[PDB]
Amino acid sequence: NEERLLNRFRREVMRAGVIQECKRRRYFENKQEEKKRKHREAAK
Amino acid sequence: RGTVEEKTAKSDPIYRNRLVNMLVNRILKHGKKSLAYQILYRAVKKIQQKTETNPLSVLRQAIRGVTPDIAVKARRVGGSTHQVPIEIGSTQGKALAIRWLLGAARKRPGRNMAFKLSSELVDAAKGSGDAVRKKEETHRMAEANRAFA
Amino acid sequence: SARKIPKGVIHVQASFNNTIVTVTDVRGRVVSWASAGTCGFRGTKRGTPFAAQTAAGNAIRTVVEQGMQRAEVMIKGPGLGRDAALRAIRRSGILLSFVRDVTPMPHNGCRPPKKRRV
Amino acid sequence: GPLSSVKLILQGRNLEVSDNVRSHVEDKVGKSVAKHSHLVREVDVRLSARGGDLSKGPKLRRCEVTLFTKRHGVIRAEEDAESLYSSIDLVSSIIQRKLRKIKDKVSD
RNA sequence: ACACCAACGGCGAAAGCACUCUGCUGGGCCGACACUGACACUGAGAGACGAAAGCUAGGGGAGCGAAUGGGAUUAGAUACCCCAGUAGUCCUAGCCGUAAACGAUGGAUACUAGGCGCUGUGCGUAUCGACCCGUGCAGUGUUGUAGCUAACGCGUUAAGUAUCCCGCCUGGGGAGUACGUUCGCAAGAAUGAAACUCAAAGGAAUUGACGGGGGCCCGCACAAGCGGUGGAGCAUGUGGUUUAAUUCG
Repeated sequence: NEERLLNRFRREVMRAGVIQECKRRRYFENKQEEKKRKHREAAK
Repeated sequence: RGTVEEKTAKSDPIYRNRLVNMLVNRILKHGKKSLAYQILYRAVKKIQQKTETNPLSVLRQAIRGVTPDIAVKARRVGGSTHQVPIEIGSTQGKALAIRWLLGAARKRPGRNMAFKLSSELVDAAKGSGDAVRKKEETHRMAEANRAFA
Repeated sequence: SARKIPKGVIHVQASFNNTIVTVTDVRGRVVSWASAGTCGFRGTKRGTPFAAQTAAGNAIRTVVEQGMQRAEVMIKGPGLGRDAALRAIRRSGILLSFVRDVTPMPHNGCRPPKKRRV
Repeated sequence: GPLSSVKLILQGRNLEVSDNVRSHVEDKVGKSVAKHSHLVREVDVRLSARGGDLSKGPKLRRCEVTLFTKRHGVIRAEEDAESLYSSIDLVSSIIQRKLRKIKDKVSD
């Protein structure tokens, strides 16, 4: 072992940010366009 | 503002030491530099009378036991006040060391400032008195909150 | 005692405000658990990476009656308690085979509750 | 400020002050900052009057209220109205918003 | 209830519609002349559908969660926070017919630069087979000429140029209220005034100020020190009180 962290590095493949997303309420296209517009532009 | 121009620090008047000159500037109260000079060298001539080592050795060995490595800086994030500890530098620990040493040396009564600074100085040299206890109570508070960062 | 086999799973319930470091065998009988509320301090302090480090250390320091070589860790959930816990287990340095995540990834099951507005 | 409150200090310029004036001051100011729980240090209420039949200019009654509070700064409000009573009620309203600005800004 | 797929994507007249599969069935688009020969457009009144919440009847009820109840913050908290939590949420059969039901843009036809796209099909190139290039159309998007516009902007999907058809508007309150009538199990929906009163009510843009909106940078501004005031005594100044005056500023 060495102090390298590939679980965090691999973790951003399918981020735990789908769990900070799912704590608060099911809300419609205003905040899904805010979160998924900022997310469709974060990957481009 | 950016920074302070680097530093100029001279050594001791009669021993050529940059620490003891720092201590004679810290015992100075309003310009009476010959009197603070007198108090420090009567404390050294007192420390030759108590034990029989170098006063640099008992002084530096004393202030090693006063200097902390970490202290509490009550910082803020988002309006929330964490008591997070941040590792203090070296010469900062010198200034704090002779700070607590000197102010605590201005409490132990009975006799003139040579005996007062001598007594709290050897109490720093033996882990007793009040300056090293002040090191502990400022040291066991930053130890108590390591759950911040 | 226990079955006395030095391989066994470790689960880390890293909550949003807590951590739980439990350790159990292959069948699932727990041999020890120790959380941030277990190791002393409690309140807003628990659930920080120092609580993950101390809770993991006081969790797996008591398996020295076993002395488990082949470790494998199965963490769960979001929070600030993951990376300090893995640095704690790698600090104990026992034969960590693979860490893994077993977090519940729902497929739009239940409605999560109201947004906070604070 | 009858009891327990901030220390009241009046100023009367061009104005002979009466019972109803400073009574209306401590009751309107003091009893509208009576639901406070504030240890404000000092209230300076400076209550001057001017003009109309007194001198040149329209009839004016002008009050300034200043609070030297511990709680995030000092505040002052000057209003100028047709009567003393409308002045002091109006400054009473302004200082209600300024103190709710202070208390409400202490949050989290 | 249906993660990734999910796309500034496809379909529907709108509302809406996404786990997959099957069945019945609507609608769109494209080609050949294969047929009829103006059968077209709009639409008063009318009829249908019509998110969510609501109501009748019966199921069902995990999560979430009005009301409610407790805890907290708070001067106070019927609120934001937290813990329980009922109607409701889902389904069957209905009623209700309103939404920022928004593209804040009724529908239809004809005509008027381009660039960059996407979706569906069609032709030719290229290979002979997936590509790939141009294109013929239809639809969807983004910058944009002309022109229009008070401006912002819109711009072949016009807010352009014209033609047709229907609706609605004529200052702001009063007021989507009053009264009447129809509909509705009720909740209410629709139709819809006036008395009186005001000289404004509004739109777009600009300049400032302000923000418990950002970004950047100084200042003994905070932080780090050092020394004080506030405690005591006195000197002095002011306010108040008193006095014939305690001059006035």
